[PDB]
Amino acid sequence: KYPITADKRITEMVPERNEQGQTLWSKMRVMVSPLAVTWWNRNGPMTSTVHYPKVYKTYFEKVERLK
Amino acid sequence: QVQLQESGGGMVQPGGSLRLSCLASGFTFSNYAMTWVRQAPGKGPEWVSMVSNNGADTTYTDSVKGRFTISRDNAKNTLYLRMNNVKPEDSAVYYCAKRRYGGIWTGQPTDYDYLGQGTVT
Amino acid sequence: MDVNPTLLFLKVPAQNAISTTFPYTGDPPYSHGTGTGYTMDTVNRTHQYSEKGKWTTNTETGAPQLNPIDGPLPEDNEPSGYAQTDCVLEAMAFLEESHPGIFENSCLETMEVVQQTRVDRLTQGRQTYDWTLNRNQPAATALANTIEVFRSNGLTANESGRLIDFLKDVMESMDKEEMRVNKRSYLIRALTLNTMTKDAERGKLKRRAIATPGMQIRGFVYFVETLARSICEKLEQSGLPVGGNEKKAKLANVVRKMMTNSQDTELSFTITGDNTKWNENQNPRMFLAMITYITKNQPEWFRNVLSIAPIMFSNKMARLGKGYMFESKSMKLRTQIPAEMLASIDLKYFNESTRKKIEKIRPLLIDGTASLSPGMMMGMFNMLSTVLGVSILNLGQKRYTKTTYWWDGLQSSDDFALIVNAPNHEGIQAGVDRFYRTCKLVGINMSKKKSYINRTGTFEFTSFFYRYGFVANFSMELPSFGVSGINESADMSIGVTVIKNNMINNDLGPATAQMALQLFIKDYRYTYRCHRGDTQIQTRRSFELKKLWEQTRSKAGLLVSDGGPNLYNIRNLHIPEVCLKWELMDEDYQGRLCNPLNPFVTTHSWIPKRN
Amino acid sequence: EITGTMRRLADQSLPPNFSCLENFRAYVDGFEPNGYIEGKLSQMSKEVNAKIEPFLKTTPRPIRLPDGPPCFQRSKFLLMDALKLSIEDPSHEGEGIPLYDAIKCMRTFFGWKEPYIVKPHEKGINPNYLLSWKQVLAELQDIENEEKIPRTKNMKKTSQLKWALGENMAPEKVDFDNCRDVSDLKQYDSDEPELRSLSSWIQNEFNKACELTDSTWIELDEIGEDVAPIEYIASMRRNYFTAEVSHCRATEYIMKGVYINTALLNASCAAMDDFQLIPMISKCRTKEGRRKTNLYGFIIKGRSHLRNDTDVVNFVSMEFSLTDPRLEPHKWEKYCVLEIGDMLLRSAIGQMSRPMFLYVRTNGTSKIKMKWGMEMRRCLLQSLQQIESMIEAESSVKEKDMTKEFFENKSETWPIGESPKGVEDGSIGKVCRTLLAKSVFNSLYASPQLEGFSAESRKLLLVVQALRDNLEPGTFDLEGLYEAIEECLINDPWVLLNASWFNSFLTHALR
Amino acid sequence: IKCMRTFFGWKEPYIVKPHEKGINPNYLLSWKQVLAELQDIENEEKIPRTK
RNA sequence: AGCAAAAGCAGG
Repeated sequence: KYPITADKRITEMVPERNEQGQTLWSKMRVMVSPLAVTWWNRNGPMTSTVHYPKVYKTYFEKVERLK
Repeated sequence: QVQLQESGGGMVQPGGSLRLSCLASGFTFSNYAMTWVRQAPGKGPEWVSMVSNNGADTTYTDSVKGRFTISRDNAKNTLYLRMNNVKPEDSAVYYCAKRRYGGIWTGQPTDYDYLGQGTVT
Repeated sequence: MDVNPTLLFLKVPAQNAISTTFPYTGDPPYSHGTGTGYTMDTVNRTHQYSEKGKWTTNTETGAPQLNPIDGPLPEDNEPSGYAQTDCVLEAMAFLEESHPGIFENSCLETMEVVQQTRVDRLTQGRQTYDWTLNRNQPAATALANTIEVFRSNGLTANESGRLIDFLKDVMESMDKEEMRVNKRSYLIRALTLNTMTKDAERGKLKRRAIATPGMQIRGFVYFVETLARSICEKLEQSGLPVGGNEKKAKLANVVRKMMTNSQDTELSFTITGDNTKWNENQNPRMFLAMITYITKNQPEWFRNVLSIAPIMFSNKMARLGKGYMFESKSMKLRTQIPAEMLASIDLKYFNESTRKKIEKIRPLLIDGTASLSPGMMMGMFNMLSTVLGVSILNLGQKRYTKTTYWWDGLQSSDDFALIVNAPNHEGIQAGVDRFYRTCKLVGINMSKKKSYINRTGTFEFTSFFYRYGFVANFSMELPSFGVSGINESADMSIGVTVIKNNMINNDLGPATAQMALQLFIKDYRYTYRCHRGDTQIQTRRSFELKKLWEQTRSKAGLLVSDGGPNLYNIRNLHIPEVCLKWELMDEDYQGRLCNPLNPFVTTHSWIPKRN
Repeated sequence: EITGTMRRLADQSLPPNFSCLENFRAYVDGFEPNGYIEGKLSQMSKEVNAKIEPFLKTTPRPIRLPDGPPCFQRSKFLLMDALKLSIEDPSHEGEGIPLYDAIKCMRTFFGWKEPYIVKPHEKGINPNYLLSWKQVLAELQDIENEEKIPRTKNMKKTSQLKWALGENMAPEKVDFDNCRDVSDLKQYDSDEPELRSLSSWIQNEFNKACELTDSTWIELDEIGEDVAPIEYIASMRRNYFTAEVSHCRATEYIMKGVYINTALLNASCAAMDDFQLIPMISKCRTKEGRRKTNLYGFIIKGRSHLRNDTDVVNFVSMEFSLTDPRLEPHKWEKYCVLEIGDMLLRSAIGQMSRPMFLYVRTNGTSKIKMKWGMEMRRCLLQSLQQIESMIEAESSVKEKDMTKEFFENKSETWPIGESPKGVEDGSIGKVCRTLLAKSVFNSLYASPQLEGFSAESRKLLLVVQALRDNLEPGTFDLEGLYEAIEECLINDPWVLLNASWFNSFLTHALR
Repeated sequence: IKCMRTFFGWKEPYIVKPHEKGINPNYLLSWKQVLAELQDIENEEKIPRTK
């Protein structure tokens, strides 16, 4: 377990265990679990910013050529 | 013209099996995805399964996983559904329908065409 | 009842069903044992090929070097690397006469590239031979090694950043008598070339023993191969630098150009095959002569800095490898014997075939490493050899064969495909015997065993089999179709990009490529455990997937590593995944994804803990 | 910045006629062609010339297979005679550490007689392998009944297993000076091995291995929808393909091999110093039920420290068997067959009650062969690639471009069978199966003999197609092809059978 | 464990009934300890028969 | 004993 590595900053945002109790991160930075990711994507800050298509909007243009 | 005539249904005993067939004619079959949608007497319909054009992307309801197996044969332009371990609550009238688009997930499960028949156990 | 796939191969056309004779769907055999025996046999074979040629010892080396050129004409059809430089020069002369201005233009391209080039490019190689540890090592460590030893030396070109000054100062300190290594030992150590048995040689029984060069010669071969790439790009008969479907069309185009039979009162055959002993019967002397002729009327310094490669080809002392591992039968004990002492040991512990090989080579051993230069180094991507051999095909312009019959075609590094014409079987036999003779007079040996000949329409070349108009190809086998092993964000991307490259370049049909993507996503999920949300399979993770999968608003619009479906197919492979999903996703998920608050930066991306 | 010493080396590198770099450069720069080539040609011996010949219809003699002892099997797991103790369709949420699924399946079967050997090995020591199997059964019952459920079990060191893997068989590295005094030493017994003769057993194994098993053996998921044309053509081709392939026994061997090799590589990279038990376990979905974990056979992995990937790892393998030995004792000179009593098979009438024997052979594979046996899904894919290449060729020669023209029609168009005084024809189904199984055996009996044969049979068959279509082919030296083929036919049965197939092909084609 | 593994639908624990005596949060954290202990033993230990 | 081959493993 614990394939993923990441900083200590994540420790504040999310718990050490989920509802079932299986762990997201543990110390010997902290090792983080892949479950930790899928916990972010269920509950996390929602923000309607469109800055990240700064350059990712390029690929949409290539798809408009297809469809 | 587009018509969907289904068959293979009948009476069975609880915990058995059934093989529902649906023959479609009048349109380009290999292009559109297909759906099984059932309706129990008294309750509005509920979608049973959605199957792709390739027959590779399949999706079932949250209460029928492991018991059902949906498939299709493009030669005779036909749709097969294998129901195993029939629970008493699956006792409803089953419906074969042809999706609006060729997709499965694009849009919520709703159809725009006709229907055949369905048996009850 | 008995069964056979050979009879489906009976009826079916051979070239279309040829892949059935492509059994490479399993691990290649490899060489468990030290290649040194195969090396000794290769050296024995090439020195036997040039035994008529005289040799004289090189100064400061102690080593016999054989010069086959200006040797006699061969006696027997058995191959032998005997050639005459005049043939080479008149060949290149007819070439430039045929293709005017091509030489000077490629030369100017070489000038501008050497002026613009930089040392930073060469270090991105694989297993250049280092001289300190006396073992093949990576190229970055190699560059660090040479620049630090040069910092110790009196030269200062590693600080310059340019490259030709770097090669020049390599040469200057290479002429030094001490570094902690004397001049003779150092010149034997710089010219040394690891033996390093071939691995993955598909389609043989015994092993070729590909030997590899070091970094110091690598830049010289880089420059001359850049010239070769330019001149072959401006050529129409090369096969190596031309590639992909353009190469596929070039094959068909040359057979078009020569198969058109105006006044077809003459029968026509079109050879294919494989020129055996390509890396043996050739020679660097012919290469140096070619080089001198190619850069006519140019800056003298360029002439020199591009002639330096064939000369150090012309004297090279490759190693032999590890050695052997003798063993006691009764007492049952074994040891490795480094062959550096092989020029001292008795000739009784060994095997008899091995023994006779040793006595053949034991004279030819100086510092233990075998010396030889009648023959090319095994397995280099030279392609100036194609520039050579294609001139032969150019001789069969009817102006210059000066007879009724005439040849033409194309020729990559080992394969070759002539196309001839003559009024009868007798005339074609006459002209092809003339060609085979000529091709030997330049020191190129067309084998008579594993080659053949036929009417036009069907001919092999470089495995791009060409039946009448069909151009099936089996150049390289499909590789792996498995994850790259980095992260759920880019592994998928890497796999799709690899699939796209191998369908666009090679002949991965889409019918197999969808299935390849299918196996790939299966492996992706089974590795990262992350099957579909709407499933019934269990694992560690599946809790959160079955949680988020209902948590969503748009269900199919999800990335695959978290419960999502794979909307890829052969239409939309170059694009990434989240571009295809983005506006099919709701702002909660999309906002959770692209956010600098993630430690992940692309939130699926990350670094795994080292192990 | 030549420094002259390079001019020295250069002037020494040149041909003998010219002694300097500068005279060479002046000669070349001042060079012109004067028709030297014709003087060279006329000067030459006429002996040195490549003479064509008519590669006539009656010329190519039947390639003579080598003669010697009978060919013997070397597969890492037997192929036709094996059987599988089912699990009877467990649930869908219950994962299983594989030992417990195996144990459950071994627990299912009763019919264990006392072990007594049925085949004399003729070498080694048969009783020791008997007692090895005994240790296995005892260890398994003892761990599971009365310990804290260990996920993975490694056996106990004994005379039996330690003999059958030879942890003492290693000699030790030493310096040269201390042993040069000894005269017993030899470089190595590096020589050709014993010849072998073709026999009938491998043909039977292949025939069984092309045949349809009953189950499905492989699933396949969904992919993005299909809009463009080429997408639909790819979809239909792959669907036809996988549906035809899935009911193979070749695909059974495929998943079996993949799981076996993955398990072994996991173990060896993760565990070296310990004799491990592993099952030959494979996951198969029943056509009409649930997922089924079949137990083919146990494994006793031998210790594995892989300083290089090329290195061999040795082990012992136990795969159950119904069919008796001594019907084909040539097929194995290597097995060590035990008796393990009866299994009560049920036929349409009565009950068979045939005995049960076990083939506790030993072996050793590799790291590399394990990797390439893990990647046999590629081999399946490669069979698809070949079929698609055939069909694209038929689409280029005929613009119909019709996959459906061949994939499903009832049309006898493909011969793969040779019968007494007959040739059988089959459909694309049998042929896709056969091409697959050929590639699988290529993946199992991969050996340089095969690659040599492949190149040489390829060239000669190409020449024979050139002949049969009246394309006036020629070959300069032919007995070279024949002797090199005979060189590559050393011992491998699969090679040998491809050669007998080549032979009968020559005969029935008549070229 | 297999049956508890079957069910999904676990929200965060917050008490719904005031005990009016004792300490409700402590029983909440007891239940938390239970779930955590069960997942932790079964995922990453040598399968103890009784915990 | 075995693997597999014109040389190596069978632990360092």
